[PDB]
Parts: sequence; C-alpha cells; structure tokens
Amino acid sequence: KQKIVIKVPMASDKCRSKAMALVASTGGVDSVALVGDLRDKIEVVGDGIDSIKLVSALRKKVGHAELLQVS
Amino acid sequence: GPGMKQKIVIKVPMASDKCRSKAMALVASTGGVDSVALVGDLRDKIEVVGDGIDSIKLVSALRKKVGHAELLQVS
Amino acid sequence: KRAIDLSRERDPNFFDHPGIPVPECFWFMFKNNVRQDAGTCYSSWKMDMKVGPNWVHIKSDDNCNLSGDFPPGWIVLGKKRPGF
Repeated sequence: KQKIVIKVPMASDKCRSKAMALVASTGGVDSVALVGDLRDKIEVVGDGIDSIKLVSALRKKVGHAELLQVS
Repeated sequence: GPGMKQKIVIKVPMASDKCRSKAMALVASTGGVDSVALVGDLRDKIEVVGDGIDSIKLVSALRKKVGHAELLQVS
Repeated sequence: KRAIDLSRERDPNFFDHPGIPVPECFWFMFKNNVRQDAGTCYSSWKMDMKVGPNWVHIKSDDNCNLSGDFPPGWIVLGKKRPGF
C-alpha cells in the first residue's frame, strides 16, 4: 500500500474531471483526493499502483503530470 | 459535515473490480467532488466529499452507466 | 459473533478525506447483534443513514454515543477513535 501524489496542470474543470476519472479507474485504488488551491494535485492511496505508468497515462490524457511523492 | 462540504455514501455494484472502478471513475469525474474512497466492511460503498453534489442525480447516473446504486448516508 | 463488544471489534475501513475535519468516532451497525457495516462519524453531530429498511436520523454526543429510532433488530453504536 502506497500514497502517490501527482501534480496535473489543469486548463479547466474538464481536465480535472478527466484526471480524477483516470486515477480513480486505476486497479488497486482505495482513495483519490484532489487538493491544492487550483485543485491540481491528486493524492491516490492503494495497492500495486505503478506510479510511473499512472504519470504516463495522465501525460497522454490530460497534461504534463509531475510525480511529487511515492511513500 | 461540519463546514461547507457534503459527505455521502453510495453502495455500488460489485459485478467485478472493473465495475467498481467504473463507479469510482464516474463519481470522481463529477463536478464539485473533492475526494472519493471505497468504504464499508466489504469495500462495496463509495464515500464522496465535496460541495454542490446532487446525491440523487449521482445515484441515477451510476444506475445508468455502471449498475445498481443505493444512497446509504448523508452527513 | 452475536454479543456486541465494541472493545473487540476490528476498526472500520475509513479514509480521512483531506478537505474536511477528521471525524472523532467509529460507528458499527448490527442486525440481531451481528455486525453488518461500520465507518467513521463526527462527534456532536448528526447524519442520516440507511439502517435495514429505514432511513434513520442519528445524533452523536460529545462522547460518540449515538441515538436514533432504529428498526426492530438493528442498532448503530459509537465509540471514540484512537487519539480522540
């Protein structure tokens, strides 16, 4: 079980919706929280999540996702 | 809950892990949602926190897109 | 089990959502003294919860004691979380 935090630059609430849907759809997810003043940091907790693959998926779907924390 | 955020709990279909993940994705995608978590003794419920969430509209959307859904808590 | 003992109940599944205060209580729902579900809730607060066939308004006091008009065979009980 890990806590992963990813910054996803958001152009709009459509970006936030897409990013949250993608993360929450991921196998092994327990929880997802959208945090930050601009609601552009995603905290995801769960088991067997590949943080690099999740960042790559967000880069493809949304925007230049940046990995902040894996713990 | 105390303050300006709503917390609700919706029981979601457990047809498969993928079905439960589709339900998670739909709720997480909803306007005004801050956070979602799998809760319940059987991890068959989604707890969602945010503001301006229409719990009844969300139940209807889950039933349309995913499978049967049931509101179980508002706080 | 079939005798309620909150001192021996496993902690519920929970997530302390970051956008809201951390709830102080655990609740446990029983039918015929058999655990059906559990979660977190605020002390000194109120919630509406589906308890068997009925929607029930549940109040909590400052010590996580819960009150509500539960349908026959059902009860929801509270206790303080660790550190509260």
